[PDB]
Amino acid sequence: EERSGVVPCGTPWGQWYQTLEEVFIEVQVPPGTRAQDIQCGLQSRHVALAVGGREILKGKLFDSTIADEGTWTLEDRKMVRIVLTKTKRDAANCWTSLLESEYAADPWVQDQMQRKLTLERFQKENPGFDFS
Amino acid sequence: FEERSGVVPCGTPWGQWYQTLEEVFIEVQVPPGTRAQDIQCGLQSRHVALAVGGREILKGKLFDSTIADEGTWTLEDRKMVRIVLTKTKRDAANCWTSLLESEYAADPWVQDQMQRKLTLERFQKENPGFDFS
Repeated sequence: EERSGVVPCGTPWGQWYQTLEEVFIEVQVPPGTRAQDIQCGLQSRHVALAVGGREILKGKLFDSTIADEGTWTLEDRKMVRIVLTKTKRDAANCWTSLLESEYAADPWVQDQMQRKLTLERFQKENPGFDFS
Repeated sequence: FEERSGVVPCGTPWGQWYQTLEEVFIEVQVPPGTRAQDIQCGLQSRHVALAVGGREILKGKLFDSTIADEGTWTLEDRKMVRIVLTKTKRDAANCWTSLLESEYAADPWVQDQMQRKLTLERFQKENPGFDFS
């Protein structure tokens, strides 16, 4: 719910995203991973994570962080993922809520979702252009 | 989640949903001991229903119509390590363009989405009296 409108960057092991104040790194691990199987060092400008001895992520951070405040936690995140195919699939078929009268996006999240769909359509209609 | 770049979620009490031009995605957190056998899920053109271990989690009329025979549900193990870092510099102008100095960069559009959310977060913080819904 604090989740609404957060923009992730996908990576091979998960994703990261940010807020004005923090940077979030979500790393998928095997389902039998235990807290005891994690080695994670968080320094002002560097991070390192190894799971069951296998290095997953290690390097120099894009910018500096306050080392003492860094946290890591192992979370159980089992989920049912449902994927539906829209009958109508134009950028103007941007759903503003999941159900008719529930799970509405606030106006800003609606704007973000519309923008992404406009961009998807633009990229589809202009396959020749490079967007990176 | 590399197709996940720039997908914009709406959080809910049980998880989140999001969309693309063609599909709608519903991610529902379930207890870690949940098994496929514990799931009852009906996906109709304009209605959905999900119950886990006999407990109804989601049920209602969809915002718009979907192609019923193409709807899918899958149970996924999603254990994760979540790391939270505190930026030394916390202005909307300290929008990170990659996670590491030379790796995990956002493409230009995702960078723009990220910057827009930070500008907005900042706008909301500097104007607490305005209602943003």
